[PDB]
Amino acid sequence: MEINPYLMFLNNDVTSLISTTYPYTGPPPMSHGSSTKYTLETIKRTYDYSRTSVEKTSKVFNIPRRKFCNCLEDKDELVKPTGNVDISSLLGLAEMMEKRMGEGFFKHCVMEAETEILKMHFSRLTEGRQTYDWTSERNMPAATALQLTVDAIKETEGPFKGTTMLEYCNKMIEMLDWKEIKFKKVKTVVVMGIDSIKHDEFLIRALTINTMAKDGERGKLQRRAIATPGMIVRPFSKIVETVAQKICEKLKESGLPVGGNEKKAKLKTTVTSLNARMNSDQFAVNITGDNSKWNECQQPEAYLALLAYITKDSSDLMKDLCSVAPVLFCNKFVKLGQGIRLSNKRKTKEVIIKAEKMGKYKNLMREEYKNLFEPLEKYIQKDVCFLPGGMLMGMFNMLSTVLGVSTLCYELKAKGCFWTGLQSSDDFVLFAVASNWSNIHWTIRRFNAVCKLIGINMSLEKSYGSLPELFEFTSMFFDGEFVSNLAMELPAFTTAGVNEGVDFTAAMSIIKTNMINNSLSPSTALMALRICLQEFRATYRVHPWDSRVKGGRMKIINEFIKTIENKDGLLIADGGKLMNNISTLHIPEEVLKFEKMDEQYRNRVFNPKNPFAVVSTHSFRTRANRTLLNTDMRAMMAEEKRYQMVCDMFKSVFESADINPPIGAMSIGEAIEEKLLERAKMKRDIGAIEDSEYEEIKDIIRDAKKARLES
Amino acid sequence: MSLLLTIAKEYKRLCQDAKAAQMMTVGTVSNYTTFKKWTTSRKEKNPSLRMRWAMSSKFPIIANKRMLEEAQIPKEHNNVALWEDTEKRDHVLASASCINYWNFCGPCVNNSEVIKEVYKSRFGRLERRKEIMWKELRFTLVDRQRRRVDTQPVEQRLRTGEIKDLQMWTLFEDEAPLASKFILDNYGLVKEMRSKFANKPLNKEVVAHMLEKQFNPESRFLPVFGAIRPERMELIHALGGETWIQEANTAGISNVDQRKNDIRAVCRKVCLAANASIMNAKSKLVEYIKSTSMRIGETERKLEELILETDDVSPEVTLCKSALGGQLGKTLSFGPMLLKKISGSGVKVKDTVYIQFEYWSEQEEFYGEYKSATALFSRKERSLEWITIGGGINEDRKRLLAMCMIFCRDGDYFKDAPATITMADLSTKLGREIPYQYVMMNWIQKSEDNLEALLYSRGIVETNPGKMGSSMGIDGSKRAIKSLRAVTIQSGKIDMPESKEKIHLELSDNLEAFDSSGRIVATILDLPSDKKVTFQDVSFQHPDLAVLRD
Amino acid sequence: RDESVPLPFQTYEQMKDYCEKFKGNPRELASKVSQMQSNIKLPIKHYEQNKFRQIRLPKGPMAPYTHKFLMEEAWMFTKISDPERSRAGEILIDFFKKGNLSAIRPKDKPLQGKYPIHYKNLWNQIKAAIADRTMVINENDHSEFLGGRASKKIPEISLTQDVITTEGLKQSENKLPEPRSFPRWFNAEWMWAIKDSDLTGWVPMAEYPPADNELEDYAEHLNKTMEGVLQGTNCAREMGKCILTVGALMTECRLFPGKIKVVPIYARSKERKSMQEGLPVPSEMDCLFGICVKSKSHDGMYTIITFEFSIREPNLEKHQKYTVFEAGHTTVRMKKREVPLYLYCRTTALSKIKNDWLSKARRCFITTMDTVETICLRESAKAEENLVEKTLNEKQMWIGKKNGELIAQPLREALRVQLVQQFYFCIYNDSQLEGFCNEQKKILMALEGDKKNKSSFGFNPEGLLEKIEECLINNPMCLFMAQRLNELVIEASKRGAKFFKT
Repeated sequence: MEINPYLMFLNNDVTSLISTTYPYTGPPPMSHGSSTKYTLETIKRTYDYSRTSVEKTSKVFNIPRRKFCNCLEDKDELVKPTGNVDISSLLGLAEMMEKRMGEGFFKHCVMEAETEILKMHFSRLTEGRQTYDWTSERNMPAATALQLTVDAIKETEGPFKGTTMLEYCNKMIEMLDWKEIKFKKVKTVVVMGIDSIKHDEFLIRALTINTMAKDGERGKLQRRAIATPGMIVRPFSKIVETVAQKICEKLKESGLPVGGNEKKAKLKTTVTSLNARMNSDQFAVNITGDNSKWNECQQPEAYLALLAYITKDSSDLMKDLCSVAPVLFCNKFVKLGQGIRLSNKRKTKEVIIKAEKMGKYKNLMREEYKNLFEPLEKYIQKDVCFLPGGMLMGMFNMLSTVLGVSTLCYELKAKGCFWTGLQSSDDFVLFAVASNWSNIHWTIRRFNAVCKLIGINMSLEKSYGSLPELFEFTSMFFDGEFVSNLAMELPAFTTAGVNEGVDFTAAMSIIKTNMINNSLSPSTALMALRICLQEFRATYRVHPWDSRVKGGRMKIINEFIKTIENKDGLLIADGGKLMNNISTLHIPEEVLKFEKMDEQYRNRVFNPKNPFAVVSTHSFRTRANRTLLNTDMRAMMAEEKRYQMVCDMFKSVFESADINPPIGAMSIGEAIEEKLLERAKMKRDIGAIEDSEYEEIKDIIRDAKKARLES
Repeated sequence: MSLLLTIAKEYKRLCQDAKAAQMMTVGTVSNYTTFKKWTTSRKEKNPSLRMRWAMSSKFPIIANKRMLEEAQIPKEHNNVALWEDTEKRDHVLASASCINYWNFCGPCVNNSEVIKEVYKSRFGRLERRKEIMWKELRFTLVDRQRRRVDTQPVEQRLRTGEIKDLQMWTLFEDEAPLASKFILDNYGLVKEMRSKFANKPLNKEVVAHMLEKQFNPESRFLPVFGAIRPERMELIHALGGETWIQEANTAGISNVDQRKNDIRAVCRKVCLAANASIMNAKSKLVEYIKSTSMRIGETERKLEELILETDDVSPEVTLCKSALGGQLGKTLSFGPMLLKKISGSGVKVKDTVYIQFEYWSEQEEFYGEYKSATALFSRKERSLEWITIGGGINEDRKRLLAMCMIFCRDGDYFKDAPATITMADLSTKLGREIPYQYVMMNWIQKSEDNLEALLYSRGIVETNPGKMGSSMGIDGSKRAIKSLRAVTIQSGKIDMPESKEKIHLELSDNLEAFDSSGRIVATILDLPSDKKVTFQDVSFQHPDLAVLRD
Repeated sequence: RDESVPLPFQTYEQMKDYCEKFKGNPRELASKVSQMQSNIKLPIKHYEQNKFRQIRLPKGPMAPYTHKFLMEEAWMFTKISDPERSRAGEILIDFFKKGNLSAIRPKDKPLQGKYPIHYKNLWNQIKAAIADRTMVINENDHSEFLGGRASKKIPEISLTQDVITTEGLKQSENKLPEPRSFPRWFNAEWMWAIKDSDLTGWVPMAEYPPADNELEDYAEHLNKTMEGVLQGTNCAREMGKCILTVGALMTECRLFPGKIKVVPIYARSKERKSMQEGLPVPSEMDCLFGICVKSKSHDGMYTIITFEFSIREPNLEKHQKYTVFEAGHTTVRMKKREVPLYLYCRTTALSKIKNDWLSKARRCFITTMDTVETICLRESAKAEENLVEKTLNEKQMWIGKKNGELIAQPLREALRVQLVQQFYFCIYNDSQLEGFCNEQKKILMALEGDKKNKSSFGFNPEGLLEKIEECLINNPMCLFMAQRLNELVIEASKRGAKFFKT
């Protein structure tokens, strides 16, 4: 007989069982080969989508810049994605957005932005995803990359005393005029040194963006790579991002700066709002809208203009600080990647090629490669390709969504002329109302017209629509019911990995939070517990006292057991059975077991004088792998360790340093010296320490002051 | 003794290194906050995998050498290695099992009392669970999707900056700024906390981190089912969800929940004091505020620091805050009702009509909050355009309907003239003419037939099939035999909006706050409660309440 | 900045002026209508494209057995475990070898084999190792066995001359995977995983927590029952062996990197006897499926060499990757006969990521659970009664087709189906599958759109079906689900017609 699982979809409603279509139980895809293919293919897609043959040579690069807004070389395939943005109509959406909600909408949003940023310490710039360090010309975690950037500025021209995002930005713009820059570059000789660079090279290195072959993306055969911009570009990006974030929050139709459990009701509210809005004649219908090549279509050139429109009134001191962020993307350089390999029909010999030397090999590559490559030789540079119009993905999600809401925000007076809904970045939900069924076609049509007018391209293949009851948004499917699915939060359930007490309790509170928001049923969560427990016992190599299992950790438990009376009340880490449940999820295991614990046990386990929601009896540091230390990365890290011992030292002096961010108009050393003197005097005057010893400390202090002064 | 010495010698060593020396001298101390941030502990790419990998080896974990040396044997009982002399950090490596051994056989006594009150937060969240009863049944529940409601509530909850001050003072004295505002005014809690925690030097960082949580109600945006008390919040998951229900819960609550309501009544009277004299409303109310002293269950605290920094924003509380510099926007109060604005805009315009009047002509869509009843309304050009009710109890639905009609202000508003000119018109408060919306409001609050009058003032029609469930009766039923026009009930509740916003502006001379350059948020006098009952409450300075004998 | 500007204006200032002094007239109505005429945007209807050309499927060789282990045909070797002997888990086989295992040896001449002699030698190297220690003492055989290869590299700098003087036949090419056709064996595999095995339970599940009347009684009951059903199944068996063995390797990568090790393919089970008699005990034991060999190479993907016992005759069509031998004869029996033993051999690639996610196979239970549980609540919540127990036994789920007739089973046994389905989702996960589901959802939504007569529409169904086609390459599961969605579309079209049947 023929077993078909899909047959159950016959009688039942799909939305309830949609969690079984997604295969989240298994592992995700992974990158193989060269990421250069996708990159090149995508750049060609950018320029192609940019339907404009207008090309002007740049005054500074001697490279043809294709600036393309308003100017439109239409193609017959109009339905196919476009990237040409009619700035006039854009600002039209901007005005008719503002006049829709207040009259000082932008002025105020900007105000909030200005405030938050002007406050900001540049150290907070280290918070974020990985970004491109241009010193070593590699990708790094933002913190270390910024460390090198600044350290380099210091070794070039003297230490940085800005302490603010503004002065940081001012130094950034100052460096472009610098004819010479110095680096911490590691060169091994059969060691770290000081390399030079020129303005011409540096500029490119600054505008440079790096390619990441995608990992962690769910649901695609082919890899949609992600870009990770340079350190000098990032601040200005954060500025715009925050402006847009402020704008976003205020919009009801925005789905971006608001997420998770909130998004859900945003929808329920606007749903019943529209259902009430209806006339007896008027007919409502929905569409699930997904967009393809969302980023490729949008253009930083258009964003520059829009940003100029918003900053029109706010200030001439921050307007100039808004316009800077786009121009670095209007003039952006894209790193090509790993490269291409050569092989004979021998499987014997292989020849690796850099991105630089592609132009050497020319016709040697297959015809497909050639066809993609030849046009890009115009815009090419030694290691990098230059492209204005394309927007790199992920950087301006905020401002993107802003634009999207600007489309849905409202037009021509027609019978049943209604559309509105939600939008997060690319994804958009569209509700359309029109008097009669035929008109609905025309109204929806007008919407995609206006979207595609400014570069918003609905995916003609992926999107779909129906009566108002059925629609999907970011893995959230609707009906009368409201998307019961746990598919989203599956790998988070497993052991977090910091330490045993913290691991389990966190796991619990997760199960809870999931139970409330995601709306999973209880027996599910009970199983979820028993699972997380089993995998916890495994990940930390522990088992119950009644368990026959013998091991190293268990062997001790064989003498342990007999002593303790209340063997149930034991912690899991020491081999205790499960005491927590669905009802006691909020409660950490330590507490729930505590009362029932044996006195000897409790006192001996939690004692503060030890070799040891967050519970404190076991907390330990995981040793870093012996991988980063062997490479030249350690030769670079020789600076970072010099930061460490200092930080450790000051914390040894000031206890609350980590807790309360140290303040006051003093140098670190000065405060250290005077505080040491105070503690020395304290211990001497009344406490148990000798006088000549106190004088010895005073001597060490002053002797240290000498060496400090000399520097 | 050498503990202080070796630190000094280390400083000598570090400042001798010119590289470190200059970075130690240049700039403020604030640089530490940046310097620390230049160190991630390790790579975080594959968490669960990394840990499973980590514990796999027998001796990986970093551990403390000295204490273990002092208290206990480093060697094993089953002759499996536990300790070495091999290393960069001062911390020497050791196996996982040892930790379990000291837990078993380590010599230690009398730590029990020290523990719990350090985590009175967590431990209490346990204690509460003991005292409750249970029951079980099932239903297609309609929960209330979005309430920004305090969870994990604790007595004497406060803002983040101030709690940071506490954090500093209690943990240590040696390095603490002499912060005035919090310490002078809220001293006593300072005493208690500082006393229990300063004496026995244990877990200096940890305790701080958990006290931060101990007075922080996690006001998340969550789905509830009618039980809106901040105590049932902590453990909602076990209580319900869309198909689950539990029972016997209201009882055990912390002393906070009722204490907040007491403060609401406090603000009521304090506002009646300023109401009494209309020579000035600005310079007097402020006095009644700063003078008054509250007594919490275990602490004396000023009224100012309670008002400014209270979570719950009631119509009274709005007024009370308005005097001070406390920004608490997103709140709209009208009589007993609470409202939120979600759509469009329009200007205040003047229109005289036979019974001067202020009317708004906005195509504005707003949300209606009333006891046991929620709804959605939209007005355009001084008349209700769209309406839908998601209430529970019929009466409260009717109340919603009414109140919102008042705020709406149709032409029928003028048509109903039983009395008013006689009493409602002029308010007997130094000959002050009370605003007109609130006039008809009070007229409806007067009697039972006054509700019936304007309820009938709306268009009434026999509703069509397909509107049987949606239609609203005059009595508040779902029968649909006869029903009101431009209104439909919803089988279930209605979601509440939320905005992370702060707005503040001075108040007018008649307890009116034209905040955000208009908007009439202040609602004058919400409720005319002429009562004077107080418990453990302090007052001062010619309070106009006679409690002072000669 | 002054040359970053989009407009005909070049100086930033002029762009600034046009922005600041902007007031847009209503010409965007006409701009939108002209945009519309140029657009020719597709106003699509569902009744018109209701066919969806059924579903396109690839033509070629029948797809092979992508799973790292064989399930249905795989054979077991029982051993009653000691708590202290078994605890090693690496000694399990050493204690096995004292049994009959040592006897088995294959002939040089193999059925359907791709590299006989290599595998035969290695088998001997395993057997020999086991006697001394579970490691393969090879420096050179290791390198080849990994290869079955390296490619020596050439500097570009010196290469310029060999371009000028072309030698070694210099060129550049990349390759693609060959498409396969819908599998037949898959159905039988599913039907086998669905039915209960004689051994009781495989996946190590922890104890249950203390219970209060209200909620815990329910949760605890539901779990005990569901676990009870799903632990008996063969699907669970395979979950078990996966978890235990991939766990064993995951340890071996830390224990001996750059070394060759012999790891067993085992699963643990206790037998349950409810004859109502006081037996000695329910039988506590662990059984073996075959032997496995680790080879560390390339950080990156490990190379692994699987050897499984089987009692069934190999099928060339599905076991193409597999290399079969004639091993010998093994005894099988029952009472209210020894059948020849075949040894299946292959090589495969394991990413550390795959090692991790496949190790934690228990996760599949959970995604079933929720899916199951929800049905019972949603149902019972209507009647406001405890209908869980009733719903599980009474509610009928459409499971299959037999004799051209649509079949359905109760939710408790059709539970097995979902579980298997989730387990396969775990095993058979390829970027292909990912794309498949993540586009398939659109199909499902259009379907229910037609069910409740919501008069749907899809803008470019040819394009959708093209992406669906595109992600269908050589993935047994992926294709299986494709074909099963065909049959769905069919039977659904038969119930209510907003679809096509060829």
